[PDB]
Amino acid sequence: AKSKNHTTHNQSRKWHRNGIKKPRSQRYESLKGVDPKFLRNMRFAKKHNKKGLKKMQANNA
Amino acid sequence: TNTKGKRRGTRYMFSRPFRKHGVVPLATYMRIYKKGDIVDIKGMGTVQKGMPHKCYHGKTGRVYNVTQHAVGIVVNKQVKGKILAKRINVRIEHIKHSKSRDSFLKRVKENDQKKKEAKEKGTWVQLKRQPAPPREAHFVRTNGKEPELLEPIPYEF
Amino acid sequence: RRPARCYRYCKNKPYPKSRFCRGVPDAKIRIFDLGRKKAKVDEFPLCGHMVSDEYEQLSSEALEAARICANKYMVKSCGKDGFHIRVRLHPFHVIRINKMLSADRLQTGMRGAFGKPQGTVARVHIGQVIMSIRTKLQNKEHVIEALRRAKFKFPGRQKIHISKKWGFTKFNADEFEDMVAEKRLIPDGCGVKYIPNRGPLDKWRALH
Amino acid sequence: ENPMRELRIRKLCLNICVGESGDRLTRAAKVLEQLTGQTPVFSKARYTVRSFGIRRNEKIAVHCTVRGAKAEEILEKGLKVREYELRKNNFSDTGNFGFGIQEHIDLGIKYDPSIGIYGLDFYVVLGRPGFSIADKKRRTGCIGAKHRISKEEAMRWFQQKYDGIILPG
Amino acid sequence: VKVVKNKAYFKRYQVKFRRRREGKTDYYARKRLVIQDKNKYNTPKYRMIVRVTNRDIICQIAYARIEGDMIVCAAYAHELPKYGVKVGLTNYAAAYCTGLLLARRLLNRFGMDKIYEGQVEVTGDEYNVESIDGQPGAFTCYLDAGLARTTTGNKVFGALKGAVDGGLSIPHSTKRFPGYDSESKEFNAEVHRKHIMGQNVADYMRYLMEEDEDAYKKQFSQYIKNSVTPDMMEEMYKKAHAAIRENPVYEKKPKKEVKKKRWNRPKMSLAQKKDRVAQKKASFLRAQERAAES
RNA sequence: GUCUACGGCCAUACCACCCUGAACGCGCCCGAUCUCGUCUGAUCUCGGAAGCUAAGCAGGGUCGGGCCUGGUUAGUACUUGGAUGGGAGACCGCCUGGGAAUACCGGGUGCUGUAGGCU
RNA sequence: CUCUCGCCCACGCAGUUUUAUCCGGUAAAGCGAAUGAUUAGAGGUCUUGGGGCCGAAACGAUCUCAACCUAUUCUCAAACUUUAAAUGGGUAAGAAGCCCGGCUCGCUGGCGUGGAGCCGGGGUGGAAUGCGAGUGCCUAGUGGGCCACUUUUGGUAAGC
RNA sequence: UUGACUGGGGCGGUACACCUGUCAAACGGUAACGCAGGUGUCCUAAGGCGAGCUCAGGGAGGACAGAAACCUCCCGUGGAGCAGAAGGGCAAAAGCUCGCUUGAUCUUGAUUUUCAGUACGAAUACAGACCGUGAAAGCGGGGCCUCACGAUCCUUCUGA
RNA sequence: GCCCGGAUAGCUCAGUCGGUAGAGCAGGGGAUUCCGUAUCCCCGUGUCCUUGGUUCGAUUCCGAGUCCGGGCACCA
Ligand SMILES: [Mg+2]
Ligand SMILES: [Mg+2]
Ligand SMILES: [Mg+2]
Ligand SMILES: [Mg+2]
Ligand SMILES: [Mg+2]
Ligand SMILES: [Mg+2]
Ligand SMILES: [Mg+2]
Ligand SMILES: [Mg+2]
Repeated sequence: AKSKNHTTHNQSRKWHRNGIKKPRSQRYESLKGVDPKFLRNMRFAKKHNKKGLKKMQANNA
Repeated sequence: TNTKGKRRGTRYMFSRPFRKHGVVPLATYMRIYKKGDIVDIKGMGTVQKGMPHKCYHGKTGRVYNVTQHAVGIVVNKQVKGKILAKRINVRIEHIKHSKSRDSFLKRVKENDQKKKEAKEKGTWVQLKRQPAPPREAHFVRTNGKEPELLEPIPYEF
Repeated sequence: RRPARCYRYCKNKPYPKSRFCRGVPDAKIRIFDLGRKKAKVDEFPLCGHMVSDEYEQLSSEALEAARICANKYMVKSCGKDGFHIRVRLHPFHVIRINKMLSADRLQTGMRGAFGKPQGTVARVHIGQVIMSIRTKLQNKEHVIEALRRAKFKFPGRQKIHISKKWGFTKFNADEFEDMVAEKRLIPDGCGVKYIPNRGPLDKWRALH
Repeated sequence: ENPMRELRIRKLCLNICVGESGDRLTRAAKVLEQLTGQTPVFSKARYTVRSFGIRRNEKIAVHCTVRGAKAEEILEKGLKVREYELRKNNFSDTGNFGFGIQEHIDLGIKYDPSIGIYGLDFYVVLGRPGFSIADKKRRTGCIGAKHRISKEEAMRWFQQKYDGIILPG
Repeated sequence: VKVVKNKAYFKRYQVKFRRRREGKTDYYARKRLVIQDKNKYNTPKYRMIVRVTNRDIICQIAYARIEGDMIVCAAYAHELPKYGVKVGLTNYAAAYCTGLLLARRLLNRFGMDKIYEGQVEVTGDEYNVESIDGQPGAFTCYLDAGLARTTTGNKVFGALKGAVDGGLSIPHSTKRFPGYDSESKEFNAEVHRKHIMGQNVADYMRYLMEEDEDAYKKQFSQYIKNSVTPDMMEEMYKKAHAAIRENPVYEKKPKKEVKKKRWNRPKMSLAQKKDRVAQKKASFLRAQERAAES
């Protein structure tokens, strides 16, 4: 009752039977695990450019 | 069976090459990495803290995070039947700037300055590159002398 | 001791006597030069080799039987101290023995199969020399006949070649004497110390 | 004719090497302070060999380095008991020398049976002005071959000052 | 016949650096002094290179770029006789006066003159400049002594407080100025200001009048050169303090004055050193041909 | 033409030895009253300027040693892919492409940034 | 199911090459380069290990085997290596790009510095070949394999 | 109720959880009761930080003192040491000596390793605290890196 | 014929602390005695199994062979 231990035989042609895929790297990646002091700044910079911007830029635009 | 331990098959690759030991030079630390920079991974052996893993040594990824002493790199890694984008935190001594895009960033420079260089002059420069063509019908010269006759030499031990 | 049919063709990676083997008996050859070893360079001009045709393993024991056979013919012809035989290839590969029944099924089957150190062979490549004498040029047909008897104690196929070099040196014997004459070679015993012309200049002044 | 390339007593280093620690070594430092007037520093063994009675981190000897005019003040005491004659092989290949005495009572020390007899090793190193760049912290450098001193040069120093006899055989 | 130290030692020898063999740097301390955090990306990290030598003290402000260090401003002590201290250019008071010259030259270059005065009269106490709200921020900087031992009273900390009194923000502690008690924990500012105006070296001139006048001609001979006397000296540095605060700009000489060039040998050519060999080989063979036969 | 302070690349820069070194400097050098540190003012810290290029240091030299670079070794050794090729085998040749390494011989021997000084 | 092709240039993709860029320590090679094995002679002699020798005696005198050192020489290494292939692995070959101006920030801080984000604006022809792609749910069987080149481990060998 | 693996089973051994070099065929992965060994600990310093220093070995000198005692000078690219198995790494050092200390503490996420891309263990990069040390830059949340360990239920102690 | 310990005087035997060659018998000479027996003393007798390694040091430690005694030993 001794058997066969480990092969990678037949595994290369079934990896390609559905064809190994790049995960397509879309625009706008997530900010999952950016360092927190940088991220905590960057949403303070996103909640004041929506308020205190669009009178002194709409003239310049 | 086969010892699934970190830093396993690295007798030669986490080793300083030959006669380049000692404390590491300082322009390595004076390298500036921004987001989206394309860096290539090469774990050294003197600095012990932020070596990635032997899975990534030799590979090339993109910066998404910049820290005080390290850089967050997304690399593609081959697991069995699919690849995955893995984000690995590597200290700054184990990476460097990859020149792999810098032959494309030269010919977006010398392409756009040459695109408008013919727009002002009205030609058809065809700035798209072709691979090595078959050779031109040239005309060799054998001036004066004669083509030297060579013959296969005999056998000796 | 098994037949050398069993321990022949280079099937394993080389298994030298080192700090991992630590059990291997000593080879039968322990001396390697048997002629007049004290002889100078210019005494024996020509050498003669025996060269392999095939990539096989010659045992350490079979190199002993050939040097006794080649010494015996040439003390019979060239006299004691009229030649210099050098057995050139050294046994470092250690062949192994899986000594079973150690008429019964008692010990194991193939369970702990990795052998015990049995003996030493030498891994010989195609074209590599095995033995080589050097003699006077008046001994030329005793070069072949010593090296034609000593190939009946080796497995496989060997070939006898009288070399174009000056003895056991690396230099061709046509322009050896043209080159040892003025400066470029100096004799130190049985070999030749080629001197360049690019050192410090006081050891050019030590010459002349 | 030779300006400021000249020999001088760089330091003088003395020791007694007692076979053991304890009472016998505590008053060996009483004597080497009686010569020099400065406290000895206890040297201890790093080898445990057990045929000597010696032992690791066991204080085995006393020594000091005396420098300056008090170096040559002790040295003129030890040469007039060795009668200003040395042997030629007391001179090292780096030039510096030393001779050693037995019975420190022959030196200016008065005998006291509570202390006993100890032997010294006087060892003299010679120096030129400029030898200190080998021991400087900031820009440490080698000394240069013509500026170091030899065995053959220090023996004609000993005949110049202290006018001694080399006595080779 | 004895031993062989180097035969393939050289084949496997790894030199340290150009600057470690020469003994200037260490690169263990440099690596911590000179590199910015990577998330700051371009902001220079400034330093204060204070190097005392024989007969001079050099104070520089550099920062680290990949093609070499970039020095902003530099103050010396052979510069110092232009302001009033003509002699004794390596004491603790020429160290302080170089540092205040190094500080005032920087803020004048940056335009931060009128704000950030620092401390005009020297009490010697630990002052620590603060950045004013609405004004351009203070120049933060980090002292590096380099390879000199930093105990108390080391005059590399003399230039440290000359810089602090000029309006430079340097992190430090009073624990290594002269006047800090080692077995206690107190600090004496009165000892430190006496050490800063040069009455430690005025008392030793008073110690060499009334003890041995003959050693006072050997040492302090170039205070007897012009006239420097131990009552005049404490006022004499205060005038140097008040004159480097009102003129730090360091004009440069017109400096042309020469067209002269040759002082050392050039590297001789390949053919000149190749024909030198055969000119030696010919000169040896005549010594054996003619001078062993006749 | 070079240097000093700080550097980058880290031997074409190191190593052994021998010559030369104006002027600034760097340094050896002369002292312990203070600051400080020693068994010892030798080192380390502090006061200088009476002497010195002797050394370090800088240039240059050596049919130098290494180091760097190039030939030769050599289309050699290996190797991709192929054959109902050879041979009892071990191994081998050819096809289609890629292609080293040592001895041996040749040539080089620091290059530069910032700031300040001499000529 | 989501879409793309129906009538001067693919969105997208790839068990492929090319063009640039790195990564590695296999084969080979090396050991007159380190580590570890290892044969031979040559030259110089501090030295001890012993003899021939003037000799009551004498590092006063004449020598050898060694030993050590120097320059050489033969032969090696899956658990050695300076060097080092072929085959191979990652990445890049554009509008999700390039550039300009402006606004936000509590982060950074000599500095209207640094860096992120945000808004508005300007110009698309950017290796070869081939192919229509994207995505979700549900899901059975299988989880004893065997063989042949080539490369390999144990074994004398095996249809092992 | 009477383990499993197993060149049938038993006896033997543990290849049953794990780490190092090799096999392994130059990214990674890769089997056998393949080879050479190792682990179930040790450490209030052998953790932390700063300073000063240089190692193994050899040569030549020094009273006893000799192959090995201590003293000095010179050479010394790691031939030493780093708690222990190996491999990697390290010289104004990661080694030796000394001075202070407790970051071997509190807290939330992310990432890596094995991997199904689950967990444990180990680890990396942070962040918010409170601290140590150093003149400062800084470094530090255990040991120079690769191992040194353990669910549910139950119990015990601590926390508002 | 697989492994475990041995190899020492004319013999047996201990050890050969990494630094000697030692009990005890056989032999030879003495001493003792009236003469003997026992007894006592002494002198001999070591390729320390060969070869290679490991330090002013190996028979002693390591390990290669040979020589010798003692044995790992299933169920079918
Ligand atoms: Mg004192
Ligand atoms: Mg004191
Ligand atoms: Mg002094
Ligand atoms: Mg000089
Ligand atoms: Mg000179
Ligand atoms: Mg030179
Ligand atoms: Mg050369
Ligand atoms: Mg092929």
